[PDB]
Amino acid sequence: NELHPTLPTNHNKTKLLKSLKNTKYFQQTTIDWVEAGLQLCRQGHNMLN
Amino acid sequence: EHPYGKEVEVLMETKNTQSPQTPLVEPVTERTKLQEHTIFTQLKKNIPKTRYNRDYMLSMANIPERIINVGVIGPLHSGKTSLMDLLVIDSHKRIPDMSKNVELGWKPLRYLDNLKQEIDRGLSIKLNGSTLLCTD
Amino acid sequence: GKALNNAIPGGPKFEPLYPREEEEDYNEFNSIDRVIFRVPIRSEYKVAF
Amino acid sequence: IVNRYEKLLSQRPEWHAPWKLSRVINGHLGWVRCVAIDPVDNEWFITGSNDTTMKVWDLATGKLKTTLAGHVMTVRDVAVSDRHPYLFSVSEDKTVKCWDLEKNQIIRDYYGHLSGVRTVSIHPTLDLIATAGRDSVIKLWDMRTRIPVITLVGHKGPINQVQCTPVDPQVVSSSTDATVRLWDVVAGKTMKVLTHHKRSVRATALHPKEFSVASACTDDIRSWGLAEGSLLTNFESEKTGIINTLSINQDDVLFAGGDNGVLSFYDYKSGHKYQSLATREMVGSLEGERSVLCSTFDKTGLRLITGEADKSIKIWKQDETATKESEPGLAWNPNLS
Amino acid sequence: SEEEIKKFDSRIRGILMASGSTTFTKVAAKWNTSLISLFTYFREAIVATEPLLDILVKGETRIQNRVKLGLNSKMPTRFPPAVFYTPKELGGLGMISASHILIPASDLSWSKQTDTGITHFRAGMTHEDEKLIPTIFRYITTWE
Amino acid sequence: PKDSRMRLIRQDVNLGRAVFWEIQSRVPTSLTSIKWENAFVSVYSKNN
Amino acid sequence: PLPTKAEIQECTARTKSYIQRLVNAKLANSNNRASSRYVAPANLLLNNSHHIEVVSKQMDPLLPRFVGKKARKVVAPTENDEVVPVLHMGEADPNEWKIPAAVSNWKNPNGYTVALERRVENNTINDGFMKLSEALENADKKARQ
Amino acid sequence: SHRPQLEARSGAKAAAYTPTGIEHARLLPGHTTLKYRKSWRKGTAFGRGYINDMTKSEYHQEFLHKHVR
Amino acid sequence: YIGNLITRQFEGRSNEIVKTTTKQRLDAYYDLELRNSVMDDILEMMPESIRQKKARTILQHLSEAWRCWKANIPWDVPGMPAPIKKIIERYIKSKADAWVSAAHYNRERIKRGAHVEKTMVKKNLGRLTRLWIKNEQERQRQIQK
RNA sequence: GGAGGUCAACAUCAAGAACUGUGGGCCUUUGCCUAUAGAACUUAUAACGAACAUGGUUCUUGCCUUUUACCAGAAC
Ligand SMILES: Nc1nc2c(ncn2[C@@H]2O[C@H](COP(=O)(O)OP(=O)(O)OP(=O)(O)O)[C@@H](O)[C@H]2O)c(=O)[nH]1
Ligand SMILES: [Mg+2]
Ligand SMILES: [Mg+2]
Repeated sequence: NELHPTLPTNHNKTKLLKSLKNTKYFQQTTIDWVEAGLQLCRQGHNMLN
Repeated sequence: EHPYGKEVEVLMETKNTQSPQTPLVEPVTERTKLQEHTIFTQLKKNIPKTRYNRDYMLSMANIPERIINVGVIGPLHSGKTSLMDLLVIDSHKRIPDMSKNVELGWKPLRYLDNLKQEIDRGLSIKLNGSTLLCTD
Repeated sequence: GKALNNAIPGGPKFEPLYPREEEEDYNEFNSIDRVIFRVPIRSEYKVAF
Repeated sequence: IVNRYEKLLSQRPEWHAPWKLSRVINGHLGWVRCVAIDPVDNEWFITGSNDTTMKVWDLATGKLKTTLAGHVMTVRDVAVSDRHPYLFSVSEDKTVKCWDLEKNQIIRDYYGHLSGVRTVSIHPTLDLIATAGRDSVIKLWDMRTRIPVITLVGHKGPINQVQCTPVDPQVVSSSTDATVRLWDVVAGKTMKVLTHHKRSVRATALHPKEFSVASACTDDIRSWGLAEGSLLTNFESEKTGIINTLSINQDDVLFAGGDNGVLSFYDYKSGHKYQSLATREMVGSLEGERSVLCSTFDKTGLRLITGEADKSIKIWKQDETATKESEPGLAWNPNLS
Repeated sequence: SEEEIKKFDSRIRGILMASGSTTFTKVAAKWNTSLISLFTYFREAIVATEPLLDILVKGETRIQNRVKLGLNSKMPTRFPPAVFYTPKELGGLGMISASHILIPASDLSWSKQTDTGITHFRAGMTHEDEKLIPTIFRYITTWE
Repeated sequence: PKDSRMRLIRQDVNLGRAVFWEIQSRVPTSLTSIKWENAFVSVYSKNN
Repeated sequence: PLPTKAEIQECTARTKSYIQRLVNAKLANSNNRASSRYVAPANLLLNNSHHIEVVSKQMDPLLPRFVGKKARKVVAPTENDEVVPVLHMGEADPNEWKIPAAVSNWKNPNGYTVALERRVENNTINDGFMKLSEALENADKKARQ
Repeated sequence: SHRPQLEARSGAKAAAYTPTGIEHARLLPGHTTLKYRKSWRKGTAFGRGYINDMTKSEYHQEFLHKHVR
Repeated sequence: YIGNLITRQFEGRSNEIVKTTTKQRLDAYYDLELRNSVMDDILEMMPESIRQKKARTILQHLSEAWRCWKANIPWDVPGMPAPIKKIIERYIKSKADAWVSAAHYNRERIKRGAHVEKTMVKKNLGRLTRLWIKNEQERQRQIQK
């Protein structure tokens, strides 16, 4: 990992979320962590079904 | 051979000349990069600005009694080069080689080092001086 | 260590990076009769200098 | 119609000098399909092969510089770039491969031909590629992003030979439906059609100056003005069939390679044929293997380079004695058509 | 001699390519009938050759790696040498392992010249627990 | 290895190619073909 | 005449811009938030009476963009406006150029039954054999005697 | 019912279809920047070049003379 | 991945699907380019008319001449216009040279024993036995002459 | 007006040891020479990240029926 560097990507300044939150369709809140774990499990299971 | 035999050069070529790594179209390097062998500043406009007015120094050269030659010698890691650092960065007002790091430095700025091999080797190899005027 | 295909007794083992040593010109230069064996020339030399 | 025939007897065209055989270069294992020359320094060749390789020959001494492998099948066409240090090679493997001359490694692969791609030509000012082949379509490739930007629907059969021009029509194309189309790429449709060929047009060449093209067929090598698209001239040919390639010297000399092994040299202005040669096949070859697959002139135009089906490249030089003592060739006698 | 080394190696490759799935004891049987031939003919000489030792090792490790593919694994832990080397009468493959030993490694650069002797031993073949296994060349008297 | 291989010395080599030259001559090229390439010649003298 | 100079600096300009329009038109199409980094009312309808203003709608990123793009195949018509005249400038020849039928020993896939003679050397020895046989003959006689 | 081919598929057909928009592996952007140019002997019995072809060449008879043993 | 899986799940798989040449289908393509390349020439030598019948026929003569070249049989056709025979001799000489060179190359790839497929060993064996017998028959004839 | 924000947009971040502006002279804008002002962030056991993944092509190998999936080195 020292021998082959990377030197990442200028213009990468755009991130998935910073682009995503912009839209009408995403809303922000706080929540307990374990609750986010469980929700996301339920999410996934519906997706794969 | 005999089918031609006179003017015609009948040549059967195998293998190669010009081993395959060669560029075969030479990359044009417009600027000349020294940074590989040494680290040295080539422009007239980037030479540091010497708060004592270099022009006034060159005048001292007319007075033979005035100028003096001091060498600095001592065993390994006695601090020679990093001492000449103190003198220099005292004299010059703005040095392009200072990182914000070495300016408050954890790592000593070593001005008189000047060779790549002497940077990586951690040592000083070929002797290097400086000329400057300083007030007694 | 890697470029020279050498190991520090505790260091990592890599690939040759120059897989062919096999080419050897039969020649007088390095012949034993012309060499003086003093000190073994341990690896740590070859990594050191 | 006789008035035209008088108007053929006034001109007495354009003396030139003969050609002869300077050098023979063996060293390909298979046939030599295509040849292109360094557009800047004239220091070398790039020659395709039937063995899939490419062997870069030095023009001066004829020595072999390097070998460029990397195609699995025979290499039908090779073209070198002017403003770029790039080399675009193309084969029967359905792929147009870029080559970075600096480090000699494949950079880019362009994708999406249905089948073997037999012509590449590098548009002069646009950083484009023009590729064509048994697809029966011409693909204008964006050199930078590898996107087949434009596709030109077109000839009813395979496309043998394609060229590029800076002004209107920017692509000239020649197909085995025996037509030659002059393309308008921005709108993406044929600007002009030239049908006068009776069989497959297997080769074209652009005159380096007059802004015209020389088109080939079995027995009749015609010329064409670009722009308006008129016929310009004809070239007198008895059966030379088949014409594999054409090349145009900067002195307005028009070369024609035969499949019968005959080298038919012309003047470009007239249509007159001042010389016809016959190559020597080879030591162990067959009389069938004697033909001329490709050919080119250097930047100057004082030498000729012809890959032949006998697995050899030959270098034809223009004689320096010549003049009027005895040059004269067939001497401009034309039979009624 | 180098030639008949390469003949042996080529023959092992023969056993390998010929049998796609012959099951198991056929493979061990063939390799036995090959190796025993090689040793029994070459008996004394084999001691002094580096490449044929290396090729015995690659050969056996390769056939074991063939039975390992015979199920699914390369894994060392699943297949302790008891699996391979117990004679058929106990239900093991019964192959005859000549490759364990230890292989003289001495001085690549010099051994091109002096014949330095054996200064070092590279590990011939491996295991989880070492145990030991007898190797044929000990059980066949030398030619002298 | 090199040391214990056969050494290359003018007397030696010239003997070898001499012998092989004569026996090369004895057999006619029609019956068989004896090439210097396939052959091996060994010489034991003061120097080897 | 070759096409001057300031003529090509035009075609190159307009063509270059057009190709850029196609490329940029594509790089914004496909599926990559990555590939987009390499990249007006305008409507007078009828008499322009009601004008217009055109405004894009941001798609829900999860839902498919291009809700109607679905891979399907189409046969295109060829609309032929005009005819391109194809204008060009044997007897005993066939006796030269007539190709015979092709009959192989190896394959008869159809089952055509054809005569055996459709299915089915000159040089003599060399005097070397004469010489050799005679020499062995004679030397044999001599030896036996 | 195997047949030679007697034709090819004209790319014109594929030109009229609508694009799918699948993202391939090799079309991810790469190389994104161009580059511009500027007594014992007396008893013995007996006393004392390029051909063009593959099969009749010399290297070939070397080859088959060896690998056939 | 999942980008392709889902966009393919709504929009269907691409209809074009061109497929590149690789190790398995190579020889097929080589055949194909060859038979095409002979179609062109032997269509352009003939004076005018006939096509499809003489197409199929002449290409059959190609195949037969190749088989007879593997078998060392000289392949004389009792009649056939000589220039065609020039052409077919030319192309089958080409294919012959490429084929042989592949035989050498694969062999010296096997002697090193690196990643040769199970079949390529068998096939290469076949090509070598063919070539070896050709060398033999050559030697014997030239001993007669 | 000050302090802040797990807020946003637009710039800039790998190079002749390297930036920008300006004054003056020559060529004829570029470019060279000379004078002057200001240089945030990142760099010498070299770099924005005191951390550390994956992919594509091309070669060399390693497993070894073939392809994905892979073995470990290199270049781009
Ligand atoms: N504690 C302490 N260490 C110092 C001092 N000066 C230098 N060092 C350390 O000593 C080492 C030697 O300093 P340098 O001046 O760079 O080395 P040098 O004098 O050039 O040694 P040479 O290369 O042989 O001339 C450096 O790595 C410094 O970290 C000091 O004043 N105090
Ligand atoms: Mg010092
Ligand atoms: Mg299969």
